[PDB]
Amino acid sequence: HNKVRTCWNEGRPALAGWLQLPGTLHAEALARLDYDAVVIDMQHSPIDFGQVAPMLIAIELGGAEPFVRTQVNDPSDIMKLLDAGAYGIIAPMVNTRAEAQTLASALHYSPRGLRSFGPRRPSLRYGSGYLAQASETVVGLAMIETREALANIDEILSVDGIDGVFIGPTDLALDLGHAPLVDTEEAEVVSAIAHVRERAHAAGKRVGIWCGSGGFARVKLAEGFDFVTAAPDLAMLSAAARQVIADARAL
Amino acid sequence: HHNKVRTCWNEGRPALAGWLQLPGTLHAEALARLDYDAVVIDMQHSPIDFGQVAPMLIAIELGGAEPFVRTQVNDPSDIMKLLDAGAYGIIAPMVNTRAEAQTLASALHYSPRGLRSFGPRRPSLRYGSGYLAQASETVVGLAMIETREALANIDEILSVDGIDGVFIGPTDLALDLGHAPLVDTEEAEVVSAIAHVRERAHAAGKRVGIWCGSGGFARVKLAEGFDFVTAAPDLAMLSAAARQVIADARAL
Amino acid sequence: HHNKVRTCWNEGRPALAGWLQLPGTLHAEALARLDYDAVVIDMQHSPIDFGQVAPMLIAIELGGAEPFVRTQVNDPSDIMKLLDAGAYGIIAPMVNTRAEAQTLASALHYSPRGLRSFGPRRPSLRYGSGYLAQASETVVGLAMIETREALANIDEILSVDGIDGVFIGPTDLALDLGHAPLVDTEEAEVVSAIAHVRERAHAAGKRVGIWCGSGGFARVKLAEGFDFVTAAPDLAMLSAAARQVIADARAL
Amino acid sequence: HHNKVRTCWNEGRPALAGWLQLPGTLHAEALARLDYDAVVIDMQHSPIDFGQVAPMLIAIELGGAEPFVRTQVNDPSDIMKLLDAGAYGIIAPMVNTRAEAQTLASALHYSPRGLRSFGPRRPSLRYGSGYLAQASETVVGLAMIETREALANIDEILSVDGIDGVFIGPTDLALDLGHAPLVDTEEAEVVSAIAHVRERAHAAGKRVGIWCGSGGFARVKLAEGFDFVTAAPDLAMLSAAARQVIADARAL
Amino acid sequence: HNKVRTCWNEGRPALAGWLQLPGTLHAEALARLDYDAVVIDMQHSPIDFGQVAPMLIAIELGGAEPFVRTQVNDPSDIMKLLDAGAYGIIAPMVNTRAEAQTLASALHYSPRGLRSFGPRRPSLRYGSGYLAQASETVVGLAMIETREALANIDEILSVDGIDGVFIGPTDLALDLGHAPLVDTEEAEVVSAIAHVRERAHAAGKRVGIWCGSGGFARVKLAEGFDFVTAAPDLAMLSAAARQVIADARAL
Amino acid sequence: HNKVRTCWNEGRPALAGWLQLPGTLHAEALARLDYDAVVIDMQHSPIDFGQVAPMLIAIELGGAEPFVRTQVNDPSDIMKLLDAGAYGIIAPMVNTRAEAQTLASALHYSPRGLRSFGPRRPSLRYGSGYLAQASETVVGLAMIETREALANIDEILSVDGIDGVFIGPTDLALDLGHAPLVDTEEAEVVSAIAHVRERAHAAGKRVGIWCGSGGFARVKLAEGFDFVTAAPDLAMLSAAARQVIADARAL
Ligand SMILES: [K+]
Ligand SMILES: [K+]
Ligand SMILES: [K+]
Ligand SMILES: [K+]
Ligand SMILES: [K+]
Ligand SMILES: [K+]
Ligand SMILES: [Mg+2]
Ligand SMILES: [Mg+2]
Ligand SMILES: [Mg+2]
Ligand SMILES: [Mg+2]
Ligand SMILES: [Mg+2]
Ligand SMILES: [Mg+2]
Repeated sequence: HNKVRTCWNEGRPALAGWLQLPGTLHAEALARLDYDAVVIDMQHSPIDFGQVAPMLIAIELGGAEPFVRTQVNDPSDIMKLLDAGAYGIIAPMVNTRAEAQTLASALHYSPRGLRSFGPRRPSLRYGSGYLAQASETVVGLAMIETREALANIDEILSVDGIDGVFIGPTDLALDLGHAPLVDTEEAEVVSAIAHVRERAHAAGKRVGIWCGSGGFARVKLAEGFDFVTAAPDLAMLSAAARQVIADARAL
Repeated sequence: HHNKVRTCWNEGRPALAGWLQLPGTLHAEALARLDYDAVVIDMQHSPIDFGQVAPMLIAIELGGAEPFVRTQVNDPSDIMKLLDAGAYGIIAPMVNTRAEAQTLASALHYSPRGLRSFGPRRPSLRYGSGYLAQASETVVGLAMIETREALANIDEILSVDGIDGVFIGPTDLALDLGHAPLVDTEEAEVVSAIAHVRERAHAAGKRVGIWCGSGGFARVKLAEGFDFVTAAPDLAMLSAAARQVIADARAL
Repeated sequence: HHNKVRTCWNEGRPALAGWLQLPGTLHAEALARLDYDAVVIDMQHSPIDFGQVAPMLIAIELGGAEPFVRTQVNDPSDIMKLLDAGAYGIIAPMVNTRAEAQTLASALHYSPRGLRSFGPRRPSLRYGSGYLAQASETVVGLAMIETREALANIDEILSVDGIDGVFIGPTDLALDLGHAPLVDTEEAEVVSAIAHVRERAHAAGKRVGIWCGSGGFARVKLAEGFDFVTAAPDLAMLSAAARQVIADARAL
Repeated sequence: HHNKVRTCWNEGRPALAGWLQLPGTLHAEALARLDYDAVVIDMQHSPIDFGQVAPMLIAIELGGAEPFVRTQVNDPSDIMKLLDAGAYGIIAPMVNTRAEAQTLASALHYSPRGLRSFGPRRPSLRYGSGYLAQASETVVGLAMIETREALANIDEILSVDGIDGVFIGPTDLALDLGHAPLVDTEEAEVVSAIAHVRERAHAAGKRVGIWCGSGGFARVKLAEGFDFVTAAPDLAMLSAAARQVIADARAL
Repeated sequence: HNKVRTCWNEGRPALAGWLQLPGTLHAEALARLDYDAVVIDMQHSPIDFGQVAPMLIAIELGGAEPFVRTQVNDPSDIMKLLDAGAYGIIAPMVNTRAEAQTLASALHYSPRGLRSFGPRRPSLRYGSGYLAQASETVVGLAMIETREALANIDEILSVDGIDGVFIGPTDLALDLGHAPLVDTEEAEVVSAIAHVRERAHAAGKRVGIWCGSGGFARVKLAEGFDFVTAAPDLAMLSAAARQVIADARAL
Repeated sequence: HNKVRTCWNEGRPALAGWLQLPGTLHAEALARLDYDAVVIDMQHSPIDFGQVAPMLIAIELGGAEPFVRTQVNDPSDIMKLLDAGAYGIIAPMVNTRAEAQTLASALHYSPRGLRSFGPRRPSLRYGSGYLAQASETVVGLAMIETREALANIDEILSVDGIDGVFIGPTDLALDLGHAPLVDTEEAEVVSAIAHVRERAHAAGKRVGIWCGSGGFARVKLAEGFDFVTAAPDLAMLSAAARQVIADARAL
């Protein structure tokens, strides 16, 4: 019933949207497109809890799995989102095994984790048998965005209770001393990205990546990424508007 | 210290404006910073209420376009509250008669020209001490022409001194004339009606605006001499962009 | 891809609906998931404004009931904005005359049947490409009967083709007829008036709905042949539940 | 269990009220705790919408002043929704004729005295079981006098039984009479008009209120026998205070 | 003037409501019933700071003491709630003495704690003499919800500056390997609950518990609990609606 | 382009407003007065992220630099505010060198700090060359509010990446065992304030202070403070209303 986990169990990757603009209308509209999930970015956006909550509902209604890229790897924040019906969590700046364990701790009820019990919205979706299936209903990915996370990749990938990792390639490029360019060709960054993917797959884990274009996303899917996001709502909208203006003004 | 759309017109040039149906300030500012002279916030065919429009007006102004609003109804008190919150252009629906156009005009001007109530919370901050002496010029007012009746009454509507002109809604006009509600309709009867409105507006010395769903249609409308052209709704542009990103991502 | 209330009616069955005066999405979804065919959001006798109703409509739809709204006033532009936000049933207050019923009908249907403005942001997402061809059937419209005058004019109100029928508000009817504003009033004159409205509605081939404050009163109204029965307000049910929990907790 | 303004009047004393154009509950409560009998929330010349006014009413009540609202328009349904949200005084704009005053009165009283719709969500909590039997007395209603026409029609407006009296807006009156829209205007023709309204109100046994922009002007209006005096807007007081703090901070 | 502390000082327990639904109208309505306090749940609900703030006002107006069960035992979050007029704090997942000390630190101004000074709403309620009485105006309870908290109960109860503990019995049952059933009869959970109560009372501290029914709440009051909550708004409303539907449909 | 840094570079202090009331209208109105910056207080106020976000826009439009005094010295909170267009950060309760380093870490992109990249609003203000100038576009001040911070002042002032310190004199007075009086004359508090200023200036750093009146602010400017705030909106408004009432009532 988690649409991303269904993709994976059926041998296919998932393609997901990425929202930095608050509100329910575009969230539902994009969810109804051929995205398997839609990620709401609570880090690099003005989207707070009050605004994310109805967006989760709208995405679920539209027929994509609602995901959140959180502001921080904080257990209580993550738990509140889970209980509000976030069914995927992408936690930024997971740099060590212990930080990955902190992420895992939030995603599972005791004995596997320490998630606090009060599943307001998942109990409506899944019913009274939710507890037994709860861990499978949520996808959890630790972000790999720093030199330190790269160095600790195998120790992060060893953590039970996380599905895998999600590469933040602009932050990773910046931490490597390069420009935080979307969809970069910088050879060292491209190499590090491929390394993380290879390590994740060798560990039997999933790997995702953030993309700024459909063409780059196609390549990432071909390279074997399990979870590919493309492209941020604001960037797509701004580019579309610039083109409309150029067309109208005959430029 | 000038309405950017009126400045376009004073230079003999049209204005090009954006069109928002998505609430929020971030895309509003981002689009205002583009080569749009104005950005219209649609409070009719959207979920944008007053609470959400208010910060959007601020964001558009900061971004450097003139904040406009297409209201849900031609109601004087709603329009006045928007003016005092820093809407500097008003596009009012269902202006089908001279009297309805007079009702629009009444809201846009202080006495004796109109009956606008006094308390210009935000325009006084933008324009400072010089505001009241130029208040009417700081606002653009356009009556929507979107029905058979408005088309029949176009000359009487255009005779109303206190409106800058009219704003055509082609899809609703098409639907009210018995045709499909197409985006950027080119239904022959609708095309003729639109051409008639443009001709009558310029005969009357008034401005004529038109809603567009694409850059290409906007280009034609600008070439046809329209004074105010909107293109294209944020939601439509975003949905089409996402559909294309998906198609490219999933391509062989 | 169907209005759940109209489906009930097409099967010769009544619809039972919830009634919300508390803003927020969580109880809206929870109650929609119960054996309610619709959930009405009361925008009149509540603090629920447009900003708060919008996400509630989404939550009710997700929960699997038809989202309805009892508006604060029979105003076409307010009603249209709700339709485009995904309200699929409208209950409009103070429909006291045929002309007021025509005003309600005008908002619910695209031309030529009505004058509904085009921009179906959310219904187009729910219904997809097939929307416009079935748009009128996707919405239920009920005129409230809550005054002496509406009672006198019931046949003229029911003659309006573009409304599904009427919705009785017994407490306001009682108050306007000179009686106490009781929840689930059984004041003899009010009982007779309500029976008259039901008979006239069915004589006219129209639907008749009624607001209820309890499950027991709703059961009787269903047995009397009402087509749409609401029971009972979230706030009233919650307050009564809490009072009983307290009494049980503090008992000897 | 009493309207604090009506209690002032029953003691033969005027009421002094605050005036808020800034949304939010914290200053609303803080100002209500001062020696104001009421605090008026301005929903016209402010960005305060229903969503934001609702918690402010609660905060003012907690602070110990009577919550009042100056509405954006004299619309019965808007007024009723505010009453049911715990507005206990209504100041309605643009009451220019007897019929408009009757429209205000209609919203403030249950049948048979008016047509107020029944569902007193918050007044029932404040007043308890005794509410309905005293409902009309719990609310104060004032028709705004802010135009030449209202001035001409003052006696007919004051003849309407279901309003407590009138509320003068001097700046708008000045502007509509052809003068500058000054805060606390003392333009001779305006001064005479205001004196006339006060005299006619007391001749009719009605209450007369007036908006003030300063404590000094309010003091004079109280001395002239006004029954309800507001002073001064939160925004204006705050901006002037900040300007003076800056001047003191930057002084030699 | 804190209505719960008045109950206690007068030899009686307090009975409190429990809100998971945001908004002011039911909050005031329930506060006007015979509840001494109303707890707003910011953990297992969609209630964020923006929505809790007016609810505190509404509860105070209705004549109950406004309490908050916070999302997390975080000092700065708690301080902001205190300054917004939360007059009771129930902090989840207090598992160690040090965590209880962190809770206490937020509830008292220096020298007793480190609460930052800027009491926007308490200064309106209490006036300029607020500082001298501030500690008494707030009730603070550490939640006992885990095996670890049970094990550390005496060390938690030793912390000056907290009034006592509040049992979270569904989380406690789950952490003990049982079902997170409301008002459970499971013998080990029932025993652990009684143990915490006994230890708290022996330490001269207060003990509260969360309940899902009036009948269970009656028993808890009889057993000597000082602070008893019953029952969550959403659960009461859902149950009421199900009964109305069954009655209407003749089922 | 940061108006405060321009003041400093031009040899003048900055005078700033201080908002505890949410909303955009007074924020813009005060920004248009002769304030160089306006600080939004997210600690001792009901202002959450959802309400601060439009206020930043309004202050920038009005022509003052938007600053925020955060609820807590938390890196991810600070980063989200920076990306929403907060161009000054005042972080409360910075008591140790390590806490000051945590503040600095949030204010600078790698390699100087660890700020995560996604500058939604600064990229609109500054354009694609933002990264190279990003550190200069933001002013960062650590608050000195406790005996511990006083004791550690030189170690705090040694931290690269913070501009200096901001004295919270009411909390400081309280932590010293005195009354939390605004603009206090208490000799020990006055001495400690002067000490912090002197140490900051000797270290080549900036020093700010919170004031409750224009007269005290004038003295602070004369004493050499680089960043002086005066006075809180709510306090100014309440005092103004009391005076209007006294005038009206002839008292
Ligand atoms: K989909
Ligand atoms: K522009
Ligand atoms: K259902
Ligand atoms: K008072
Ligand atoms: K009570
Ligand atoms: K300035
Ligand atoms: Mg990143
Ligand atoms: Mg006026
Ligand atoms: Mg239209
Ligand atoms: Mg009614
Ligand atoms: Mg728990
Ligand atoms: Mg401090």
